[PDB]
Amino acid sequence: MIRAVFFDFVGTLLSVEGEAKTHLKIMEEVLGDYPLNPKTLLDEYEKLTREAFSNYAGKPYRPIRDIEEEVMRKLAEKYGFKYPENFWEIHLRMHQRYGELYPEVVEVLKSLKGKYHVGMITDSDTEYLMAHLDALGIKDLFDSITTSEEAGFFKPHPRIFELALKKAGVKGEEAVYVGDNPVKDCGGSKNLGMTSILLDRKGEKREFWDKCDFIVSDLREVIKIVDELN
Repeated sequence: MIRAVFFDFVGTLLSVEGEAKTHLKIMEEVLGDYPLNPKTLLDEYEKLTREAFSNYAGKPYRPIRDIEEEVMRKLAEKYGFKYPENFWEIHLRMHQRYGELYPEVVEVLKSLKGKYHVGMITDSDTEYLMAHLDALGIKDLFDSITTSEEAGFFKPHPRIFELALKKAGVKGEEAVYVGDNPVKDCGGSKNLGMTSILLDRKGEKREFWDKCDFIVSDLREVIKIVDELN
């Protein structure tokens, strides 16, 4: 029987369309009147941070702040604008103000609360994450929140999942993990015996659906799956 349901954060609860908008605001703030197209800078930032995170998958933890600052310093040098020294402060500020959760998130977390342990498992810098979840108003909807900084490794390393399972007092087989990346999320959670649910809102990752136990396009499908398993 499933006694716990765990969720990834960015791309699973936090809207992808919303972070794009948030990220565009950060770029515009960074640039000011500098004659570089902010959308061009955004596109470059996304790509370079995506590639950087990629190298760290499954490896010991390194502050995400450090990895993103590295990229931004490289881009300022590349385009000739000055790297803002308070970049990370800017980064947090924009996230708190323009972040948007997918429409059904609160409904789903609230419905599972009480029946199941509701947790979050995410590759994140802990302090920043807490400030971010607070601004979004959901920090308190979780029974546990586990980060790569706590575990000391990035998904799909098993230690991050093990720590989340231990905080909740459940074995892997009694837990579900909901994420949006088939290999890091479904692949990583499966190593602990957990049941994986892939969130693919636009059906864009069919090539990898076979890596996951279940695929959903809306988070409200999660409680139906849990009842069905129980």
